Amino acid sequence: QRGGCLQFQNLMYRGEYLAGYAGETVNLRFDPRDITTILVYRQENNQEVFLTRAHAQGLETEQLALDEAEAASRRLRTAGKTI
DNA sequence: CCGACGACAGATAATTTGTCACTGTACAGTAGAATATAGATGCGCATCTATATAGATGCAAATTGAGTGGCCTTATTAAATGACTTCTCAACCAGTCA
Repeated sequence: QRGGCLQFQNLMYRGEYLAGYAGETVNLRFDPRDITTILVYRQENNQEVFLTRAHAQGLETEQLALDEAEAASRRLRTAGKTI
């Protein structure tokens, strides 16, 4: 998205050098223990090329695990269904 | 004895439904409006028509005044009245008488 943003687990990620690829599709890889930095790849002829690191925005400093981001999302969905 | 088909039971992905996360896209002053036409209706102005004449003229009775034409006893006498005409109208000398 414009400015080099990606959306993963309802968080917004800003790529370090990603803004030249706005409107392009990319693929991405993450360690479930810490999703605060995500690794973005261009898909190509039978091969993925590493493009940038990307960082989570608007979250707390403490490192965010994948299950914790699901937890925040399902708690928020439960409030929406309640209200 | 060997092979094929049906009953009953058991396990399984396709189908449908639900939930969840990421996303393309509209919100951005804006199509009711412009421009022909036919077709019917109404007001105005002209262009006839048909009726209505009173004045003038011709004519034909109806007197109306003004003409014209046709038909008629007469002679004597007398009186009366009214007229006309004619004629006439000297002057002194000579012879008686109381």
